[PDB]
Amino acid sequence: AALAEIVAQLNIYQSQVELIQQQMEAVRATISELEILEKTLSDIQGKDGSETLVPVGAGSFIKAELKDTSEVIMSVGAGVAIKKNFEDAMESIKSQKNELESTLQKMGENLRAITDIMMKLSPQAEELLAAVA
Amino acid sequence: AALAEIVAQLNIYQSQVELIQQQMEAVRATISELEILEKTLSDIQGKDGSETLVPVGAGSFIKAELKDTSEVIMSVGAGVAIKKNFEDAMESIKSQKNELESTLQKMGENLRAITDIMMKLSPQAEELLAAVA
Amino acid sequence: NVQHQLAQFQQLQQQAQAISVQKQTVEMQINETQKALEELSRAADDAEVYKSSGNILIRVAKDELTEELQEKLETLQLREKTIERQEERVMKKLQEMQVNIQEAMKGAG
Amino acid sequence: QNVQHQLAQFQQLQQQAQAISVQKQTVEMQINETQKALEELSRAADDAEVYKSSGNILIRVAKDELTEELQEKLETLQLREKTIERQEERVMKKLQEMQVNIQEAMK
Amino acid sequence: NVQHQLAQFQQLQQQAQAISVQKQTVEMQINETQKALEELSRAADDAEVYKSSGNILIRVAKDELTEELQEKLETLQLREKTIERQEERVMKKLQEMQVNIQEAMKGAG
Amino acid sequence: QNVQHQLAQFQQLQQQAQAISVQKQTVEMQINETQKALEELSRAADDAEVYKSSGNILIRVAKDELTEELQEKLETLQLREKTIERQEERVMKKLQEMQVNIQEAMK
Repeated sequence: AALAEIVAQLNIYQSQVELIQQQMEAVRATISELEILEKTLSDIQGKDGSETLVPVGAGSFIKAELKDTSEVIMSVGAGVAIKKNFEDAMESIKSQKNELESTLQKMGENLRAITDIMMKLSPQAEELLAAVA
Repeated sequence: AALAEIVAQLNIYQSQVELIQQQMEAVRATISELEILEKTLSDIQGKDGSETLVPVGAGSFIKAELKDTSEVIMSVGAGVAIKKNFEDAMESIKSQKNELESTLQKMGENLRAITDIMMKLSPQAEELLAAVA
Repeated sequence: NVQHQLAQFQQLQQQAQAISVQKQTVEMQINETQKALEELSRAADDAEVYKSSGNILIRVAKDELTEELQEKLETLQLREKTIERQEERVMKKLQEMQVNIQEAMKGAG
Repeated sequence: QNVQHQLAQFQQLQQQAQAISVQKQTVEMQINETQKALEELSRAADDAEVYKSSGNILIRVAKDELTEELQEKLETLQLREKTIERQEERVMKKLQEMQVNIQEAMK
Repeated sequence: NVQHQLAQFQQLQQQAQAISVQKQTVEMQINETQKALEELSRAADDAEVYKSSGNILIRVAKDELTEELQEKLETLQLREKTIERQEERVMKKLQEMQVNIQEAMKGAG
Repeated sequence: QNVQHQLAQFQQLQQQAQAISVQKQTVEMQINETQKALEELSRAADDAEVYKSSGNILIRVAKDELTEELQEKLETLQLREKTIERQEERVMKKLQEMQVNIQEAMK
């Protein structure tokens, strides 16, 4: 009788577990991009004048010469970008990664609780099912 | 009786219509990228020495100076790339777009036939249903 | 008609919901403007700053850029306050109209 | 043409009508972004440092050259918006015409 | 055992399927190599050509690059022929083993 | 710990075992690509024109500098592969241990 009540809510939880798993990926995705960004800025230090090839689409690349490699124009929100030196730039990137990591730590907990309570509701839905049949 | 035979095949067709609709998008996607590529190569002609900003991730850009803008290194398959001048490059791009367009023309037909035959099977599945009930 | 008042009461509940959304949106734009102004103030007075407008990016004097964001920030804050004030009126008009129904129902007598 | 195929065309037309409505929203968006860029440019000095977007890169260009390019782009987009609206009206007309040819075929 | 021959016959049917896949794969690599060699021959003798190997791109003499692809092309074609030859043997061994079952079934008598 | 939670850990471990198997395939792939690049480089002349990949751009670098970087990368990846295999064995051990603690709890 009260079986459907459980077999039903274990969904609003299974529909929330998968949502958080998704949001955690986006965050991991962002962290990845920031890591690649860190590698590129590191890789160009001391390379003023070095040639570079820029991918412009469908496997095609054009030539350019790196310029003022110790500087990088960074977006800070609301349509604004600021030119920053290498150390400052790497510092902002690490701060953002840390923040996102921290956000990932927190999302992990939320997912735990949910998975936990689901564990205590299943033993009940299984014994109610044994009753109806 | 023979209703399920129809209500069943209209799926292998509905499962093939959506597949082609998908493949047609990929093709449109490729065409789009080739169009953006054409714009960039056009936009840089005559700009040797002009500064450019290259997106390197998460809203960040670095500086470079365009070099030998009338040339572009293009991928031709099997791990090989060839440096080509502007006219040759634009010529290959148009050829590929044409080919993909042509491929799009063909995919369109295939989708038509399928949608057409589905139209002749439904009038039957509807009258068989009226019989069973 | 009592059913005409239920509808008006319900249309007003949706407005309250709409206004609630505008408020969340304005708050977000305020946070983003604040975040950008914070970055700009930590940069040196001669830092090179840029403004993106559509498909273009243009270098602009930092002092003009700061003033521009300050004005947007201040206009958004005033907007937020105007919204909350409209919010309260709606809630009052709501709790009100509810009463006018909670009794017009005991129709006559 | 039987009512079944008549109805199929009507829904096909509705499909067109929606795809056109999507192009309409996009061009409007593109027009507004272009006018904004033109506005910001008008304020800057002639020697301003500006870059235009071109796919995977931004290219530095003089303010006057960019102003002319954006003006042409704006004009092409406004003509595009005009074309889209005329097509939208054509489809709406065909929709109402097809619904009438369907109501009179049902009785 | 007749059921041991059915299994062997079935295991051989899967092999035929596997080999069929290897053949489609080799054909694809042949088309791609051919397409690249065609591009290289239309380019001038002093065209600058490059080879990608993993995450690196390196400029290489066009005549060495052409020879390298030619060798890969020729080795793949020989492979394709070897595959088709294995294919025929399998099909024959198949039509065969089928016969050995199509009669071992009428067991004794 | 009841068999229900015991089984939950076992499946959790299987999850780990599969994620580790995916890292293992990736590092192997990365090792092979690095060794290929090293091979091609060994053939080129010291003044060869070579570019290394760094996210959204390729950077031109001298052959000797790139050879040392790829050698270090290869060594870090091979150590990574060694670490992954040791972890894989640890999880396999824990899996068999958990299955035994489950079979003996069922009777």
